[PDB]
Amino acid sequence: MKNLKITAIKDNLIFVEGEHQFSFLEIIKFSDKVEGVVLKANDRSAIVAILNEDKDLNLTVGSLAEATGELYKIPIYDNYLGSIINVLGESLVKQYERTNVALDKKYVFTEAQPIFTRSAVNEPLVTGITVVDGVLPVGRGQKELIIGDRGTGKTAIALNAMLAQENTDVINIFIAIGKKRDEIVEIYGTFKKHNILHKSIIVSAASDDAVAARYLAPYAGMAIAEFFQQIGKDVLVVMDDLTNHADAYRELSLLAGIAPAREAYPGDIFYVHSSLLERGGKYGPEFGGGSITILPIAQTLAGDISGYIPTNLISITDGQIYTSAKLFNEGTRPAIDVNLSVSRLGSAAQSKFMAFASSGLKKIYTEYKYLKRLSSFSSKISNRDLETLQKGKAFESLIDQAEYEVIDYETSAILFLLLKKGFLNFYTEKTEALKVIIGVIKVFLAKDVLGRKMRAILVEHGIDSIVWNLYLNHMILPLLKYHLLSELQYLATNREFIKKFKDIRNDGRILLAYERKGYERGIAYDYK
Amino acid sequence: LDPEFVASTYTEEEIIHNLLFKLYSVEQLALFTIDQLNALLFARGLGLEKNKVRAIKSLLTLQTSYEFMEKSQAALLPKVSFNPTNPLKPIEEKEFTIFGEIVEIRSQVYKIRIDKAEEEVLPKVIFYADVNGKEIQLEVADIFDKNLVSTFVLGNETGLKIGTKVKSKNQSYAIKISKRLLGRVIDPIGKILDDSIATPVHGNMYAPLEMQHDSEATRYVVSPKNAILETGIKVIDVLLPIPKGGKTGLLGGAGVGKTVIVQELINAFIKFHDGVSVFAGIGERIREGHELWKEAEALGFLNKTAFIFGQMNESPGLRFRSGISGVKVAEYFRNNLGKSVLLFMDNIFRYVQAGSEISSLLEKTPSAVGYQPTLFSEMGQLQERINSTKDGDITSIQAMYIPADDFTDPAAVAAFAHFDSTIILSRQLAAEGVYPAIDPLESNSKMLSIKYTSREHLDIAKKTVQTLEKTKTLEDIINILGFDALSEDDKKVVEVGRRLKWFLTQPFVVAEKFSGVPGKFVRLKDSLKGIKTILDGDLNHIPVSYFSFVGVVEEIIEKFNLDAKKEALKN
Amino acid sequence: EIKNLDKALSRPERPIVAILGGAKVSDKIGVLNNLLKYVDKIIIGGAMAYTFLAAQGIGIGKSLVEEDKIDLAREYLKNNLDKFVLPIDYALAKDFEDVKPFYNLENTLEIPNGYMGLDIGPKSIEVFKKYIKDAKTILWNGPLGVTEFKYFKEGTKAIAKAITELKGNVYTVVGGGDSVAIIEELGFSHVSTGGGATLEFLE
Ligand SMILES: Nc1ncnc2c1ncn2[C@@H]1O[C@H](COP(=O)(O)OP(=O)(O)OP(=O)(O)O)[C@@H](O)[C@H]1O
Ligand SMILES: Nc1ncnc2c1ncn2[C@@H]1O[C@H](COP(=O)(O)OP(=O)(O)O)[C@@H](O)[C@H]1O
Ligand SMILES: [Mg+2]
Ligand SMILES: [Mg+2]
Repeated sequence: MKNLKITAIKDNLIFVEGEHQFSFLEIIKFSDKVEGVVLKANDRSAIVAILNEDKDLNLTVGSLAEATGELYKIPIYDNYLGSIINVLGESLVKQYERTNVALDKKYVFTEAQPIFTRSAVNEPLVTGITVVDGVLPVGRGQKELIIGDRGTGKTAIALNAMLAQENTDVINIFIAIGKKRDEIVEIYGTFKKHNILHKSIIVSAASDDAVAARYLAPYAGMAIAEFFQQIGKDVLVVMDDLTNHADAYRELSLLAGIAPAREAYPGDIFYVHSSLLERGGKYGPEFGGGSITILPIAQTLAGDISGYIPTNLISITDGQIYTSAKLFNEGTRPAIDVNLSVSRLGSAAQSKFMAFASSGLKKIYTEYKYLKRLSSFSSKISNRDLETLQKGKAFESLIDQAEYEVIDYETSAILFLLLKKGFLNFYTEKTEALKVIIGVIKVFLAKDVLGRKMRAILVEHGIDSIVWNLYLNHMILPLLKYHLLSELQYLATNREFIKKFKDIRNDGRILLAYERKGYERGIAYDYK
Repeated sequence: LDPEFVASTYTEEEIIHNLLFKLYSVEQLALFTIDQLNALLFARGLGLEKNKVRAIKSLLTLQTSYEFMEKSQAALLPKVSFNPTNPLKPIEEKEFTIFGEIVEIRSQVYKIRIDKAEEEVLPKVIFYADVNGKEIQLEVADIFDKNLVSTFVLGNETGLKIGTKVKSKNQSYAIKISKRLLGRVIDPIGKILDDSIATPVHGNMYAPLEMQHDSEATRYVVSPKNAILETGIKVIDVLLPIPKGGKTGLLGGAGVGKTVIVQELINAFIKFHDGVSVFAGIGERIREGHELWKEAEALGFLNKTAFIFGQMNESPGLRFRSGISGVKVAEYFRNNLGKSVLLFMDNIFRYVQAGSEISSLLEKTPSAVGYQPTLFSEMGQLQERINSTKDGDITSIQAMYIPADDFTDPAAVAAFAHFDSTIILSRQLAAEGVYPAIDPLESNSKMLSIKYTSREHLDIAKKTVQTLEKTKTLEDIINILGFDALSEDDKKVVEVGRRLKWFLTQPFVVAEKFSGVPGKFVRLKDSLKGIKTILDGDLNHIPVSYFSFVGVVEEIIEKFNLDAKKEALKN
Repeated sequence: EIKNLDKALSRPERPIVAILGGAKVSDKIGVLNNLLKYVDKIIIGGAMAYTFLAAQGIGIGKSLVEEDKIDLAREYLKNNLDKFVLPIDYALAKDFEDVKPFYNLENTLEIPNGYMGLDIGPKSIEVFKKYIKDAKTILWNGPLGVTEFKYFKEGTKAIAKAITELKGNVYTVVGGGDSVAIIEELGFSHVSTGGGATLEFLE
C-alpha cells in the first residue's frame, strides 16, 4: 500500500510525508517504473531524489508513493556482456536477447571486505602500453588513478588497458558518468571492432541523466564487478570519471540542504569516494578468489593537483599516472609524465622476467631528461653525457606508440633488454626500425612453434642473465639482423650497426627461402 | 644463590627470554663457528658479519653496555615485580541506564531522542544499536536539551533507521587492553581484523578518551627530552638524531622506499632495544595493512607489535579514534608494565582530515582552507600524551603526507608545531638510486646540539652538511662548464662530497629477501669514524663505485684491497 | 665400493665437505683426525654436535655427550679455529615419544633448562645448505637427527634432499648405516652398500 504522499517539489527533489522507518538511501517506489532514494528523513517526512523518469506519469502534490524499506539492489542478467545498460539494468544497447531471469540481486552499497579477506597483489595486469608496463606496473587487484588535464589521453589509456585483455580471462567494466552519448557509442564501436565486446560491459549515466543516476553509476558497476569476482573471475573496472561523480554528489547534497564545506562539497565526500575505491583488490580463495583492478580517472585544471577531489583521490589510490599537457604539446603520445607518476606496488606487480628486464629504466629516464633540459645552456658535453643522451633518446623513441596499439608484455620486456644491451642505438631518429622490430618479435613469439614455448617460459619463469644472453644471441639477434638488413638497406654502412653485429650468425638464405614460401616476416625455425 | 629457587619466579617465557642476556666471555666468544657467531649476533639485532674479529668485537661492545650488563645481572636474581605508580585503571562496571530511539537520519549523523533514563546524558558517551545481529556504536556530539542528542557512527551506518532502539551506559567507548593485545590486529573500537572466527582478545576494558589524572598539575610532572634513540641507520644516527620520548615526522614517500624505513625501525626497536611497538594505522589502506601484517609475521616482529588499523573505508569517527586508541595502548604498556614503547602513526594528515570531516558533518563553521576551527587543539590533544616519565619513554615516529608540497597548509603547520625531528624523503634521490633516500640538507633535528651529543659528533655533522652543500653547488658548474673548469681545492671538495653522499647509502636487513645481500646495522661510533675518515680524504684514491650500499669504511677498504690485489695477481 | 672409497680419497675434488653424523664423538674421532687434514669445512651432526656445544660453554640440559671427548673437542677448536660447522637452530622436545618440536625464538644457540635437543631446525638447515652447495664433494654418513620418530627425522630428510638436488658434478659418498637407510627410503653418486667399509677405510 502507498503509505507516503508528496507535499512539495523543489529543485527536482520530492518531499514525502507519512509514517515509516526511513533509512539512508532507501528505495521509494512512485510507480512500477519510477523510483528514488532517500537523502534526509524525520520521523514523519523524507526528501527523495528520483533516478529515472516517465513521460506518462506526472508526479504532483498529493501523489501516492510506496516505501519499500530496503536499499537499492541491482539485478544481474545474462546479457549484460556486450551491452550498454542503465543503473537500473535496462538494456540501452544490446547484442543478445535477455533470458528475463535475474542471476542474482546485489546491494550497490556493500561494505569493503576486511583485511583478513585479502591476498597479495603479485600478478601483472597487461595494460598494453610499454611505459606503463615497464616503469609504472599495474597488478591485478591494484588501484591506479589516471590524472591529468583536459584532452591529454586518459580515456585512451584506459581503453588501451581494456583492449589489451582481448586474449585474457579478464572481464571489462566501463562506467561512464556524465559523458556524451556519442563518445559512449564510439567506445562501443571500438569494443566491437577489437573483438572484446563479448566480455565487456558499459554502465552509462550521461550528463543529461538524473543526478542520482550519475551518483549511483559507479556503485552499480562495481556491484556487478563484485558479482563477477565472487565466482573467481578477474575484473577490470574503469570509472570515467570521478570528478563528475563528486560534482553530482555535491549537487545532491546542496539541493537537499546539507551544509557546504571546502569548495562547497558536502562534509563526507572523502568517505563517499573511499568507501567505493576500497572494495577492489585481490581476495583469498575462500572469499571468492578473484580480483578487481580499478582505473579511476581525474581531471585537473591547468595541472593543479592541489584541488580537494584530486587530493582525496591521490590519498586513496595505490598509484598515479599523470598525463601532461606540456608533453602532449611536444608531440609525445601517450603524454605520460614519468617523473610525476608513481606505482606503490613496484616490481611485485611485474613478472620475474619483466622485473629483470626493466631494472634500471627510471635512472636512465631521469638523467636523460635532466641532460636534455640543460642541453640548451651548456657548450661542453662529456662523452659519457653524449652516450647517455643517445640512450635516453632511444628510450624516448621506444615508448612512443600509436592510439589503440597493444604491445604485448614480453615484447616490451625484450625491447627493454635490447635497449639496455645497446642494440637499439644504431638508428638516427627513425621509427620504422622500431616498428619492424616489434612486428618481428610479435610474430616470433605468437606465430611459431618454438617462439610460443619461449614466450611461455618467459611468462612463467624468471630466467637468469646467462640463459637470456643465449636466447638473445642465438635466435633473436640473427633473425632481427636479417630482417633489419632486408628492410633497412643503408644500415649496413653504419659503423655501429656492424661493430655490434659481427659476432652474430648469418641466417639470410634460410629466411629468404621462408619469405619466398610466403611466410610472415619474423617466423623462423619452421620444424613443423 | 640457588638457581632452582630463582627459576621458580621467572615464567617459562621469562626464562626463555632471559637466555638472551646470558653473557659470553672473550674466550667463550672465540670458540664459536662463524655461523654460530652470526646467529648470536642476529638474535641480538646487530645484523650479519662475515669477519670473525669484527663480529666478536661487536658482541663484546654490546655486552660491555650499561643497560645490557644491568639486564644480565637482573637475569640471575629472582623476579622483581614492577609496582606501578599512577597506573591505568579499568572502566567502572555499570548496567545500561539510558534508552532511546533514532528520530532523525542523515549521512553519518543521527539524532537520538532519549525515552527512559536514570541519569543525565554526558558528552562523548556511546549509544549501542543492535541490528541484524550486529552492534553499532554512536558517539554523542551535541546535547540540544534533556532528551535530544546528535551522534555520529563509529564504523558502518548500514541498518540504522528511524525508530531503531539504542541503549547507553553513559560512558565513553572502551577497548580491551592487556599484554595479549601484542601480536594481533584490531580496529579502534576493538573489533578483530585478522581471522574470520574473531578469536577474543583477553584483557581489561579501558576508555581511551579518559586521561585519569589526579589534577592538572600531574600533567606537568614530565621529564624533558635528554636521550637519543639509536637506529643503526647512518643518515639518521649521524645527521638527524631521533629524540627519546619525543616526536619525529617522516615527511614524504611514494616510491622512495618508505615502507622499508618503517619496518626497519620497528624491527630495530623490537630487537636492539627489547622494546614494545604499537602501530596505529590512521586511514590505512587495506592492501597496505594486509601486506604490513604479513611482512611482520614473516620477519618475526609481529609477536611484539600491536596493530590498530582504522581503515580507509570506515567512517570519519573511527579514523579519528585510531590515533587515540594507539596512544591509549602505548600508555597502558608504559604505565602498567614499565616497558618503553615506540608508537607509529600513519597517517597524521588523514587524522587531521578525519577531524575536519567530522567537524563539517556536525555543521560547524569551517576555518581557513575549510578546516575545522579546533584543528590545533585536536592536534594538541593527540600529541601531548606522547611524553616521557619515570616509568618509561614513549617515542613516536609519525609519517605525514604533504598535499602538493605545500608546507604552509594548516595541517602541515599544526603537525610541525610538535615535531622534535623531521626526516624528509626526496623523490629525486630515490630516482637517482640513493637509498634510504633521505635528503640530508633540508632535514634537521633539534637533538643535534651540545646538550645531547659529543662535540666530535657536532663538528662531524656540520662539516658533512657544509661539504654536501658545497658539492651540490659545484655540481651545476660541473654540468655546465666541465670538470677541468674548477680549481684543485674545488675538485677535492667535489670528490669528498661524492664519497660522503654515496657512503650514506645503506642496505637494510628487512630487505635482504629482495636485494639478496645481507643487511647492516651500523653503530653510531662506527659511522662517525667512517665519516671522519672519509672527510679527511684518506680514501679518495678508491673509486666512488665501491662506496655504494656498504656497511662500514673498513668494508670499503678491504674490498678495494681485495679487488686491486686480485687484479695485480692476474696481471 | 672400492672405487668410490679410493679415487674419491686419493684425488678428491677440493674444496670438499664432510658430514659426520653420529651419536658419539669418540665414535668417529679417527676419521676426524684424518678429516682434519683431508677437508677444511666439517659438518657435525648428531649428539657429537651436542658434545661440541657442551664444550663451548653452552647450556645443553641432559643431552647425551661424550664428556671424555668434551676436552678433546675443545682443544681441537683451540688448535683448529675455522675447521668446524655447528648447527644453530634446533627442534626440541622434552620427551622422546614423538613429541611435537619446541622452537627457540630468541638466542637459539642455548638449550633451556629441562629441554633436550633431537634434530636441527630450518636455520641450521640453511646454514649447512650454504656450506654443502659451496663445496664440491660430500661424504654424507650420518642421520644428524633421530630417525626413530618423524618429529626429529625431518632434518636428515631435508639435508638428503638438499644434497640430492645439487645439480652439477658433485661427488657423493655414503658411510653411515642410518644414512644408508635414509637414502634407501628417500628414493648419492655411488652409495656404498655397507657403511662399515668406508668407516674402516677412513679410520
Ligand atoms: N597514443 C595516442 N596517439 C595518438 N593520438 C592519441 C593518443 N592518445 C590519445 N590521442 C588523441 O588525443 C585526443 C584526446 O584523447 P582522449 O579523448 O583520450 O583524452 P582525455 O584526456 O580523455 O580527454 P577529455 O577531457 O576530452 O575526456 C584524441 O584526439 C585522441 O585520438
Ligand atoms: N632499495 C629499493 N630499491 C628500489 N625500490 C625500492 C627500494 N626500497 C623500496 N622501494 C620501493 O619504493 C616504494 C615506496 O613506497 P612505500 O614504501 O609504500 O612508501 P609510501 O607509503 O610513502 O608510498 C615501495 O613500493 C618499494 O617498492
Ligand atoms: Mg575522456
Ligand atoms: Mg604508506
